[PDB]
Formats: sequence, C-alpha cells, structure tokens
Amino acid sequence: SRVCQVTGKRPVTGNNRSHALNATKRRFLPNLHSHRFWVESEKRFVTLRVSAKGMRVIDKKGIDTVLAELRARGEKY
Amino acid sequence: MKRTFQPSVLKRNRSHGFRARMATKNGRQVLARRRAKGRARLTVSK
Amino acid sequence: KAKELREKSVEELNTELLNLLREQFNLRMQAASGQLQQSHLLKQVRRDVARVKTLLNEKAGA
Amino acid sequence: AAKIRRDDEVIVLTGKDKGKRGKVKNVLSSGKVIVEGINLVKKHQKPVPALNQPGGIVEKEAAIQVSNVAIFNAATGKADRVGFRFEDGKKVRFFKSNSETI
Amino acid sequence: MIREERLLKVLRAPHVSEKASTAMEKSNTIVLKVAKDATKAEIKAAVQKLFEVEVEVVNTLVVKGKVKRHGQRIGRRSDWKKAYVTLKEGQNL
RNA sequence: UACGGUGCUGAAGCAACAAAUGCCCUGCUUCCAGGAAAAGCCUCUAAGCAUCAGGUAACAUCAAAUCGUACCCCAAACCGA
RNA sequence: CGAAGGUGUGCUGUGAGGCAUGCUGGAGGUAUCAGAAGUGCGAAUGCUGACAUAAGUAACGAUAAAGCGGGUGAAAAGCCCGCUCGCCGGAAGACCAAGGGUUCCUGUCCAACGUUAAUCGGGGCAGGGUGAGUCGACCCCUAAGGCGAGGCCGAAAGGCGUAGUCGAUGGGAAACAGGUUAAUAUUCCUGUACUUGGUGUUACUGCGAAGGGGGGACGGAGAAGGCUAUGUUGGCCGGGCG
RNA sequence: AGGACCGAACCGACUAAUGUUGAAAAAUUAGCGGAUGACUUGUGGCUGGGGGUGAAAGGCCAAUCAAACCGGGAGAUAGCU
RNA sequence: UAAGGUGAUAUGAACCGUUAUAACCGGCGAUUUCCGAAUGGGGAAACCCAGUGUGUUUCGACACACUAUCAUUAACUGAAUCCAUAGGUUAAUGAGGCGAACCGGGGGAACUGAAACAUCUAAGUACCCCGAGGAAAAGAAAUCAACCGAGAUUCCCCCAGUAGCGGCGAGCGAACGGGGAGCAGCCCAGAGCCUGAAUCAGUGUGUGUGUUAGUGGAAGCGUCUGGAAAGGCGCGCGAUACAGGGUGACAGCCCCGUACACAAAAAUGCACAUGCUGUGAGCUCGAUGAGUAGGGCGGGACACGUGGUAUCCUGUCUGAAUAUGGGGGGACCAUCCUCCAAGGCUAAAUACUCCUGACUGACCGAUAGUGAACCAGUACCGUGAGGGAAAGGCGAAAAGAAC
Ligand SMILES: [Mg+2]
Ligand SMILES: [Mg+2]
Ligand SMILES: [Mg+2]
Ligand SMILES: [Mg+2]
Ligand SMILES: [Mg+2]
Ligand SMILES: [Mg+2]
Ligand SMILES: [Mg+2]
Ligand SMILES: [Mg+2]
Ligand SMILES: [Mg+2]
Ligand SMILES: [Mg+2]
Ligand SMILES: [Mg+2]
Ligand SMILES: [Mg+2]
Ligand SMILES: [Mg+2]
Ligand SMILES: [Mg+2]
Ligand SMILES: [Mg+2]
Ligand SMILES: [Mg+2]
Ligand SMILES: [Mg+2]
Ligand SMILES: [Mg+2]
Ligand SMILES: [Mg+2]
Ligand SMILES: [Mg+2]
Ligand SMILES: [Mg+2]
Ligand SMILES: [Mg+2]
Ligand SMILES: [Mg+2]
Ligand SMILES: [Mg+2]
Ligand SMILES: [Mg+2]
Ligand SMILES: [Mg+2]
Ligand SMILES: [Mg+2]
Ligand SMILES: [Mg+2]
Ligand SMILES: [Mg+2]
Ligand SMILES: [Mg+2]
Ligand SMILES: [Mg+2]
Ligand SMILES: [Mg+2]
Ligand SMILES: [Mg+2]
Ligand SMILES: [Mg+2]
Ligand SMILES: [Mg+2]
Ligand SMILES: [Mg+2]
Ligand SMILES: [Mg+2]
Ligand SMILES: [Mg+2]
Ligand SMILES: [Mg+2]
Ligand SMILES: [Mg+2]
Ligand SMILES: [Mg+2]
Ligand SMILES: [Mg+2]
Ligand SMILES: [Mg+2]
Ligand SMILES: [Mg+2]
Ligand SMILES: [Mg+2]
Ligand SMILES: [Mg+2]
Ligand SMILES: [Mg+2]
Ligand SMILES: [Mg+2]
Ligand SMILES: [Mg+2]
Ligand SMILES: [Mg+2]
Ligand SMILES: [Mg+2]
Ligand SMILES: [Mg+2]
Ligand SMILES: [Mg+2]
Ligand SMILES: [Mg+2]
Repeated sequence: SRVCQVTGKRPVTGNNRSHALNATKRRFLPNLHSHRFWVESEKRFVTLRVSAKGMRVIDKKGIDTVLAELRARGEKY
Repeated sequence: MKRTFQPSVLKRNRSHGFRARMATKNGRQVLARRRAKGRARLTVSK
Repeated sequence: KAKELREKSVEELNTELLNLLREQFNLRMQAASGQLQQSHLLKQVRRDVARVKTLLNEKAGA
Repeated sequence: AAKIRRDDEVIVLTGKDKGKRGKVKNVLSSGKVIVEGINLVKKHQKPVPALNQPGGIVEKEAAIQVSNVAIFNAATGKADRVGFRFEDGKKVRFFKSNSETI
Repeated sequence: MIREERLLKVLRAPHVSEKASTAMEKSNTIVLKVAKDATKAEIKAAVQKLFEVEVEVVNTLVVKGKVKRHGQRIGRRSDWKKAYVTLKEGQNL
C-alpha cells in the first residue's frame, strides 16, 4: 500500500474545489519512493518505501535510530 | 420453448452453494443474514 | 448399579461390558424377530453399558 | 409435599358427589385424582377385534380436581385441611383440627 | 472388523421379506439389516463371530428411506443398509 | 398345472448372396486455416544402497474398500404454474 | 331468578341516539361525574376475507377411432380378460446421461387429486423392491478456468499472481454369454474368463528420481479396397394339407 | 476443390391461415431458408450494471433493459389526482 | 425432594419405585458422531483421500494420538558470498471465526430542501470497512478568563434559536458564564542516598454476603338457587398473608401461593481480612518530549462557506527558539495576564440490551398485537440475493356418541 514505513503517511482524502466551489472527492498521495539506505551499523543496504519527508527524517535521526523504531512497530524491512 | 431454468446440480452447487458463499466475505454475510432471519435452508445445498 | 461395579477392576469391567454388549445384541435379535415380550430390557441393558463405561473413564487414571 | 396421597380416604367438597367419601386410586399429573365410586361417567366403549373386544357402556371413575376433595378425618366425621410438620426427623401430615398426624 | 465391541453393533436385525426367504432357500443367502457404516468386511467377521457360521461373500446396498405423511407433516424414514450374506453351506438360526 | 404356470427330454442348428453412416481406419491420399495437456505406460541414468534392500519370471495365498444401481427420461415423473 | 353480543318488538327524544322487553345467547357488564383517545366510513381503479353475476353458459387440451362379448363391482363408453378395428414404427419402439427422487412392484382404499364416471391411476395408506474387483462414480492425470503458501500491489475491503492445489465435457487396469424375481441384475445363480495390487516361496539379478528421452498425442475433406453387424433366398429340421 | 448445387436429420423463421380469457405469456398447420460451415450442438468455464457483451437491432445480460434484480437511503419528493 | 413415575402430539405396550440409588430439581463431573473458523490435504457443507508415530493381530487388517495458516520468541540449521544475511526444519506461547445495540476510527452518497440549480442543504446522515470493551472514547491545561479569578475529562439543565455563519438565500448555529450529576489524580523521559515502606495486578486462605435447588407458611360452616356455588341469605374465623393464579358461575379461610420465617453437600460472584510472588515509593539534586512548533502551497475541521479570520488537523515544500525561552488571549502590533505542546496512563457520573429474573401498563386481544398466539422465517414464490403467507376457541369433565 502507498504508506511510508518511516512516517506512516498514507493517502488522505479531500476535495478538489473549482472557482464555483464545486466540490469533488480526491486523494492526496504522499511522495513515496523506494530508496536503498546504507546501514553502516550492519554493512548492508536496506530498502525502504519512504516519503521524501521520511527521507528527511532518516537524515536527521539516522537510519539506525529509525529502523529501531520500525522493528519496535513490526514493519518488516 | 426453452425456459430460463435449466437445472444443473454442479452449476447450482458452484454458483450458490455453501462453499461458494463461505469463499467470499459477502457470501459469509449472506449466511449471517439467513442465520439471523432463522432460515431453515441456509443455502441451496442438499 | 454403580456402587458395586466400583469394587471391580478395569478387567472385570471390560468383560462385563462385552457380556452386556452381547446381551444387547441377542436382545436386539430377539426384539426384531417378533420374540421379546419384555421390551424394557433394551433400555435396561443399554444403561448398564453406559454405567460400565462411565466407570472405566473414571478409572483410566483421571 | 402433597396433601392428598394415593390411598387416602377423602370426601368430595364440590360436585354431584358433594358429601360422598371415597378412597383415592390415582394422583394424576394435572392435579386431578380418581376416587373410588365418585365421578362415575357412563362411557360408550367401542369394540376392537383384538383385545378387550366387547363393545359396551362402561361406568368408570372419572377424574375430579384435587381442590374439590378433602381428607376425611374419621374421628370428627368431617372434612379437614392438611398441614406439614416435622416430627422426630421426618415430614408428616397432620389434621389442622386436633393437630393429629395422619 | 477385528474388535468384538465393533462386531456386536454391526448386525441390526434380520430382514424377513419374501425375497430374503427365497435367498435363504435357494441361494444360501441370509438378508440382514446392518449399520449404515458397516462395511463388507465387518459384516462378514460379525456373522462369522456371532452366528458361528461360515461366510463366503457379502453383498450390500443402502436402502433410501421413504418420505411419508403424518397428517400434514412430511417426514422421511432413515436410510438403512441391507446385507446379503452368502453362506458356504450351513444355517442354524 | 392354485390357470398365473411348472419339472424332464429335445429336432435341425448349414450354405450362398447382398450389405452399412459401423470395424480395419489414431490408417491411406490430399488440403491449409497447420490441428490439447498431463499421468498411467516403456526406457535411461543421478544422489544413493549392494553376498542387504530393491528388480524380472514362475508359483501359491490374500485383497480389490466405499458410494450409485429402483423407475420416468422427446416425457403425465425433467424445463415449461 | 341469565351479562356482553346477536335478532325482533314496543315506547321515546329536534338529531346523532336512548329506555324497556320477547327470543337466542351462556358470563361477564357497568350508572354518575370526570379523564384519555388506534372514536364513528359508502366511495380512495382503497386493503383482506367471504359471497354473487355472467351461467349451469364457454370449455373438458391435437379429427390416431373405435366396436362387441365376458368378468369384477353398489354402479362399467373409460378398469381386467378376450376377439376384431384403427394409429406410430429414424417412432408415438428400446437403452441411457442430465434433471427429478420412490413416481418402480404388490396388496388395499376412492373423500380430495384425475378437466367426466371410476371398481382404474404417476392419487391416499401399508408393505416390499436397487445386491459389482470388471458398469459408473470415488480414485491416478491433467484442459479451460478457479483457489492460491510466501510474494507483489492496494485507504480498509481486497486485487493480481509464483510454488503448489483444485478443476471434465478429455486421458488412464479388467467380464462375457445364458438362467432367474411381482419388482434388481455385464451386480444374484450356472458356466466360462480377465485385470491390478499386496504378502510369501523359489531361481536369477544391478536396482534405484520431484529429473532426461520416448510414448501417450490428437485437424479438415476425400477416396478405394477388405470386413462385420444385419438382412435376403436356398438347403436342412419340424409342423401343415386348409 | 468449394463460406459450391438439390435435399432429410439438425439449425433457423419469409408468407399465409388458425388461434388472440390460446393446447402455448410468441405456438400450431401448410408451405419457406440454410444444411462441410463465418455451421450446429452437449458439458464445464470467463466477462456484472453506466458495467458487460453486441457481424450494431439500443439488441441481449434468468418471460424484466435508453442502465438488470434484490435489499437498503425511504414514509425520496409529488405546487398533481 | 419424593409417592408416584418411563418428555410431547398420544393413546397403548413392557417396566421401575413407594422411607430411600424410581422419577423430578440443582451443583460439580463424564460422554459429547459428522459438518461448520474447521485447523492433516482436497471439496459440489455434512463427503473424498492421506501421512507420521506408537501400541495391537490369528497376519485379513485394527484402535488411539499427532500433522493447517499467520504472528511472536527460542533452538537447530543454512545460500548466491569469507563473515553474515535471506531462506529452511522443529518446539513453545498466542491469534483466527460468530455475535443485537452502544463505542472509536478509516472511507462516504443521493433523493430531497433551496418552491428551478451549481455554492449551500440533506449529512459526516445512510451505507461499506477496521478494531475494541464492558462500556468505549475523552481526560489532569502550552485550557478559559479579564487585571477579579476559575482550576482535568464526561453527561444533564440554562445561557439562546442569542452572538455569529449564510447564493446574508434556504437553512446552519455556538461559546463565555451560571446551576447540577460525579469527581482522583498519577508515571516515564535519571542519578544518588535510602530499599523494598504506597499502589492496583494476579494468585491462595479465613470470615461474612449473595446467586445457582428448596422448607414451613393462617383461618369456613349451614342453608337457597343451580348441571355445578366460590354467587344469594345467615352466622363465624385469620390477616406483617385481601399480591396473584386456579378450581363445574364471582373463594381472604378448597388448592397453588402471598406476607413472614428458615435453609446448601458442591460450585461460584461482589465485597473484607490475611499470606506467597512479583511492580515501586520517600528523600535529594538534576532533567522538561525537533523534521516538532511556526511558515508557504492545496485541502479539511472548528457554529464560522477565506471572509478582515484567529484556533486545531495535514497531503506537499520548508523549518525555529529551546525557561535569558516558547504557546495562547479570534486579522495584526505593543503591553499585561495566563498556561508550558511536540511522551504516556487513569475510576466514577454517560451510552446500549442479543440474553436472564421479577414487576408494571387509561398497550393489542386473532384483518389487532411480533411476519409468526397454531411445528413460521414454515408452506409457497424465486437461479440467487431475497421475498414471504394463511391458519386460534367442543365441553366443567371426553363423559368424543355403546347399540
Ligand atoms: Mg452459473
Ligand atoms: Mg459415422
Ligand atoms: Mg440396476
Ligand atoms: Mg434400470
Ligand atoms: Mg419416446
Ligand atoms: Mg368488554
Ligand atoms: Mg339479550
Ligand atoms: Mg365497509
Ligand atoms: Mg364520502
Ligand atoms: Mg350466454
Ligand atoms: Mg353456446
Ligand atoms: Mg360446447
Ligand atoms: Mg382429451
Ligand atoms: Mg365391454
Ligand atoms: Mg407417493
Ligand atoms: Mg405403476
Ligand atoms: Mg372425479
Ligand atoms: Mg361413486
Ligand atoms: Mg400410488
Ligand atoms: Mg488468484
Ligand atoms: Mg497470502
Ligand atoms: Mg488433481
Ligand atoms: Mg425393470
Ligand atoms: Mg513376488
Ligand atoms: Mg455376415
Ligand atoms: Mg381353401
Ligand atoms: Mg452450400
Ligand atoms: Mg443453397
Ligand atoms: Mg433435436
Ligand atoms: Mg410442431
Ligand atoms: Mg414450419
Ligand atoms: Mg439445401
Ligand atoms: Mg434507432
Ligand atoms: Mg429476457
Ligand atoms: Mg442494509
Ligand atoms: Mg411514498
Ligand atoms: Mg431521506
Ligand atoms: Mg479436515
Ligand atoms: Mg481444509
Ligand atoms: Mg444535490
Ligand atoms: Mg429543488
Ligand atoms: Mg454542499
Ligand atoms: Mg453545543
Ligand atoms: Mg411449601
Ligand atoms: Mg396455606
Ligand atoms: Mg375447588
Ligand atoms: Mg493550511
Ligand atoms: Mg499553535
Ligand atoms: Mg494569578
Ligand atoms: Mg514541553
Ligand atoms: Mg397477525
Ligand atoms: Mg373473531
Ligand atoms: Mg411481513
Ligand atoms: Mg400477518
């Protein structure tokens, strides 16, 4: 599913509004990308489906700290 | 003239039978509905 | 009848079962064959069988 | 805890046989009792070819409500009511009048 | 078949029809009402153990019970299993 | 011989011709639109087991369960009230 | 010593209504003043049930066709038996699959069912009746397709799909005549056989797979030739002499 | 040889009559078309509703089709009867 | 507990039992086929077919047990690839499916109304889906207030159809503050001294309490009518019992009961006391939740439709300060007040009733009341989802009509 393993960003629903304010149901999808992340703690590439923000979160927290939060959430990576 | 009902017990068993209903979530609910209404003959079987 | 059967053992109860079961079979024969006025012996013997098995399950080790 | 037993002498309180004394014969499930020579019905018994074959008008005892009878005391010569008390270690019936055990 | 307890439940009753009396007289074949879960091997060992008579071969069929009416109510009789038990030669009972 | 049938015996029981849309034929001939699969079966070995197991043949012996089998079925029994 | 309800009668009130009373009915009813409403039906092509009408009218379902005698019976155009007649005969005959499910057979009954009568029946009731190593299913095998461990995808539901597993309408071992029951029979009996396994014995021995190869294994049309099923005649046997 | 010819089974349905509370909610009777093919048929399977499928008629999708059926929103709304 | 019993239509048969193993009632137990989450594999539900391991055998074959998937943890093992990792096998623990409503969350209509219609409405309704529990959610101020102060959350009544929102239309619709129900506060983000001193959690035991069977339980005769008396008449009696239901017409005193008084071998609930095992207070000083707050873009939610629009949520792009600091006080600034987010737990007052028990009703009384007073979700219809009836009353007693 279109969910980020770091953040848990999933598609959220909303409305498209026109100039006449005609509302129509629509989805907001995250900016999900599969990216291989270097885990130097383990000498291994780990592949995560992640949002661009989760990519920012990994840079900040470090993939080592992040993955410890994932295996503390199930979330087999 | 050929009428609409042309019996086949296999076609009957596969299209509407008990296993056919327990296969899908929505068939599981058909039975749940029939079980709650108290139907004597839950499915076409037998 | 359970009180005296308790004094008996697993053997001496398994044989009583078979004898009861044979008596069951002969009564079943006699019943269908027009004989057997005394219809009550069928329930009589059916319940003694139930009594001996309840005690065997009570002497298995449980 | 029944007041009217199988072989007790009773007197009828309500009916065609008001005042008659009989001995109970059967206590039915219904709360009805058959009493010897009391509620005589004249049946029309059909014949059967097999067993007890003679068709006939039989005068048998019919059943009356247990409410409609009372044990006869036979000391007072009157109807009476029953109570239950425990003597030495057993439940016994006693006559309400005179407090004597049946 | 081997267990005595099982053999004592397998034979239910003898069947007393005209076809069965013919089968006895001519073809040396006793017709029995047996349990619906009685197999040919169980019926053979049962008759040979219980009636003390030699058995050549067992034929079997499942009789479908009859729909009946009891006033307005439908009802069906229970299916039963019929066994034709051909003896070698010898009948006693 | 209970009119519904039963028990014993028992004649000749051959040939020629004709002849299928059936069999030889899962063939032959021809054509283009170029015509299932898988197992049983036969065979070969691998790992592996060998004066064992396993294999072939013969022979004996045993087993082959269970379910269906009634009856209608171009129809009064199925689909059509 | 007769409530409600029902049905008449009498009296009475401007009216909706009320009072009395006979008969039926056979156990509940209720003044008064207040109170509350599922409170008043002739309509709504209203709803349900009941009953009319048309009407003893139309029709009784293929224009294949009946007739008589006897029988049984309360009763016979319809059932049974019989003799004729007529109808089908690549079917209106016979065997099955499917589907139905006891309709099969016997006895018994005729209220309803049968478009009439019914003694008859696929009708009611009761009893009986289905017999398998070889038929068939189950089983081994797979097709389309379906399900689908993990997996991939997807807001959830769930979708697709690998390995696999199911799935016949296809492939895969073997039985024939004859005789028989009221009703079953390649299933029972008689006779004569066949297959696959297992276990043992004997003699000999390289045997072993989730793998390799072969085989299974396949179209349409057309043609000749050789055969049988089957039939026709003749012969033979038996009867017949109209 | 052939989307070849005549013609039965088989598949279809041009005409006419009958029938139209029918024997039948589309048939019967006489005739009619195709009849080795783009044929026909059995068994099973797949496609699902703004969807399918359609040698295309808005045809067909269980006697229902310019949006199926069942249930629900639902006592929709009804300036109309 | 008991003299009567072997469920019903439903008789009959053959029997059991009557002073205590008949039956009946209750508790703990036992047995508990096949299907069905169905779980050994399959499958047209109630069927087909196995595998392994034991123990049996007259060597024909038997009986029992285990064998699903996923998750977690563990052990053994184990690639490409030296390490390793994926992957494999096994064990142990747990889940799976059903179920009325209530609850929370993820998605989300249209008819309709606006007298047309698109914003708006209907409505975050119906519906689908996930998950939970006895309730759930929520919850201990980065809240309100107004310079006075309040002191977590939830529900009720007011505030008020007000302030506002609004094609300023149709319509939507607060809060402040007050009155009440019920209140309860805690923990981590770390150290040390003190150490098991609070606290529920289980998990034993004691004593009380109730539930699951049950015991006793008052007192009436005579006469009249009548098929029958409980009715009439007469004269009596009980009442902590005149609640009710029955009995041949209307019974306080015929019966069952009712008030009242009592009662449990066995199991169990909720309370208490107490004991084993685990969890830690108390002090002292430190520490104070970052891709977060905030912002831009697009959307949603707040009564509030972007409007002058604060505040909350966030899909996307960004991105601080960090107690000398930050958030809020409805654009925004300043000052003043007030609180301290980005980490969590938490009873009660609240919601609901598939089901059980008792009681009630100016509720119905067989075209009503449940669809169903009756063998009804049946018959019947329908491929199926689904639809869905009609049908109560002899009599006091069958005395159910011998002949
Ligand atoms: Mg189908
Ligand atoms: Mg041919
Ligand atoms: Mg047959
Ligand atoms: Mg047949
Ligand atoms: Mg025919
Ligand atoms: Mg009344
Ligand atoms: Mg009157
Ligand atoms: Mg009217
Ligand atoms: Mg009018
Ligand atoms: Mg006329
Ligand atoms: Mg006329
Ligand atoms: Mg006429
Ligand atoms: Mg006719
Ligand atoms: Mg005649
Ligand atoms: Mg019948
Ligand atoms: Mg017949
Ligand atoms: Mg007639
Ligand atoms: Mg007549
Ligand atoms: Mg019949
Ligand atoms: Mg799939
Ligand atoms: Mg999966
Ligand atoms: Mg298979
Ligand atoms: Mg036949
Ligand atoms: Mg051998
Ligand atoms: Mg020939
Ligand atoms: Mg002549
Ligand atoms: Mg042609
Ligand atoms: Mg032509
Ligand atoms: Mg045809
Ligand atoms: Mg025709
Ligand atoms: Mg024609
Ligand atoms: Mg032609
Ligand atoms: Mg057009
Ligand atoms: Mg149609
Ligand atoms: Mg619904
Ligand atoms: Mg309406
Ligand atoms: Mg609505
Ligand atoms: Mg299983
Ligand atoms: Mg399974
Ligand atoms: Mg709208
Ligand atoms: Mg409008
Ligand atoms: Mg809107
Ligand atoms: Mg509010
Ligand atoms: Mg008592
Ligand atoms: Mg009393
Ligand atoms: Mg009485
Ligand atoms: Mg924004
Ligand atoms: Mg803020
Ligand atoms: Mg202050
Ligand atoms: Mg903070
Ligand atoms: Mg009703
Ligand atoms: Mg009435
Ligand atoms: Mg209804
Ligand atoms: Mg109704």
